Order: sequence, then C-alpha cells, then structure tokens
Amino acid sequence: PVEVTYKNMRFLITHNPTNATLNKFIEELKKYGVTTIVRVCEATYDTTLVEKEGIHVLDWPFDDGAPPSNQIVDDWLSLVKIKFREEPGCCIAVHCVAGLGRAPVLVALALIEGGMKYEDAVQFIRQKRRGAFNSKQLLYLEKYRPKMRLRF
Amino acid sequence: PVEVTYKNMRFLITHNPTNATLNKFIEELKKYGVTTIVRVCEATYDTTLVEKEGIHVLDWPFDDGAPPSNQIVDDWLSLVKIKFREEPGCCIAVHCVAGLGRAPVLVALALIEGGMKYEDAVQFIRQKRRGAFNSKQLLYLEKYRPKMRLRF
Repeated sequence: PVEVTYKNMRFLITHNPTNATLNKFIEELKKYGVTTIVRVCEATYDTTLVEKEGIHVLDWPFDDGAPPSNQIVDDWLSLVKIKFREEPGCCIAVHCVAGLGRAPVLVALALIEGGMKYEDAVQFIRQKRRGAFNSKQLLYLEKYRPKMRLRF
Repeated sequence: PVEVTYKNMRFLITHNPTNATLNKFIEELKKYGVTTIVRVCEATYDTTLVEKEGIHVLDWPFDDGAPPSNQIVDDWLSLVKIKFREEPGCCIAVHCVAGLGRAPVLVALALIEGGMKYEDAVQFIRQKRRGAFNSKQLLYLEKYRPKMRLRF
C-alpha cells in the first residue's frame, strides 16, 4: 500500500483484495479517504459492496507492457482534473492484481501531466515503491508527450 | 523588430530585408548579437554576404495557416537547446516576408517547450507584437503537446 501525493492530487496504489479481505480493504480505503478506485487489471471482486460505501469503481484495463491506449489516458487524466477539485483532500486508488503491475503507470501520468518530467515522476514514485516500472514501461513514459492542460 | 526573451533564450522577429537594405539589416542583426537567422518563409536575398559576418542562415519554410511539420519543430527546438548554451547571451533571429507572418509561431514553440503554457506564450509575445497569431495558428498552439525535454 504505497501512497503518493503531489500538488492537490493524492493516490493510493494497493493490492487486489481477496474475496475474503474485501471488508477490511474497504475499511482501509475509507480511512485513506478514497472516493474512487480504478482497476487497470482483471476484475476479481463484486463491487456492489464497495459502491454501497460511496466508493465508485472504474474498470479501465490495459494490457501489461502495452501503453494504456488513449481513451484511458484521457478519461483518467480528466478524472484527476475533476475529482480533486470536486472533493478537496480526497484520495484516488489504483490497483492491478498480481500486485501493482502497471498501476504506477497512471499515477506517473498524473504526475507528468502535473508538470513533472517523466524521470522526475518515475523517481518520485520509486521513492515509495522502489520496484515500480519495468524497462518496457519506462520507455512508454519516456516518449509520452503531455497535453499539459491541468491548471494548479 | 520585436525582441522577446525568456530564461536563457532571446529571439528577434524581423522584417524580410530588401536587396538594398541588406547591409543595414546585417549591421542591426550584429548589434542584437544574432548568430543565426531562420527563414520560415520564401527566401529573397543572397545570404553569402550575411554568412561572411558569421551569421548562418537557415531556411525552414512552412506553409501559412499550416503547422510547421514535425521535422522543423524538431530541428528548431534542437537549435534552441544548443545555440543558447553554446553561445551565452546570443540572439536567434526569425523572419517571414510580408512581415512576421508565422515567425511568432516558432518563438511561441520555444516558449512553450520552455515550460510556458500556450496562452502564456501567446500573451507573452503579443506583449511585443500585439497583432501576432491568427485564429488558425492559435488553434495549432492549443493542440500542441510539448516534448518538454529542455533543461534549465
């Protein structure tokens, strides 16, 4: 459970909960004040229970070692533009399945789009994950050209 | 003759010289300390005379109301990355023909690539030109996604 924050954004990168640890997972997400959870991997748990706690779940999966399309980058980036202005001091959670995987990839994106050079972003995240990002993914982030349309 | 500077960059936006005002044009460019002149429009003057004063002339023309390709954006952007580090406090000149035209477009690019939002850049330039940029061009700058690979 790595937490990273920059400017007015604050993300939580967690592990896919088990069908049996789902009640605590909530209890925790609630603690960190997360109001949204984006699953960039396979979905393996009934969310009706999570949604009932006011924590909407988004499913924008994208193949590992494969850049998260363009539709996802847009929606995600836009989700960040709104959510944090919309609900001050809240947290957005992102998770995969085998553990982190590519979650970091979208948070890196928010950071870069947030005016951070890609390396700056990658380093800022490894500060908390250390094993985050693999060679294929680093390449992605390197060639990424930010829209730079997030005001602060 | 509009001069604009940001960080360690300093550009001069001039009018295409006449075959008869070429000697003074030089005398002036020399004053502003320009070491390069990029012609984004038609070429209408023998440069052998300019080159003899150590002022190399580049011809990267690009159609008006049409984005300056990608090869030009790259070379220009790269010319900026080098020249100013290469020769501290120097000036880069850019000109069209009927007057300004799209010169401003590349300087805007250097500014944005220099960490300025497009509007910030456009405003910063209008401060000195006021009539710079037309509707088609503004659109260009708006959709431009900077590489953000210029260190300062």
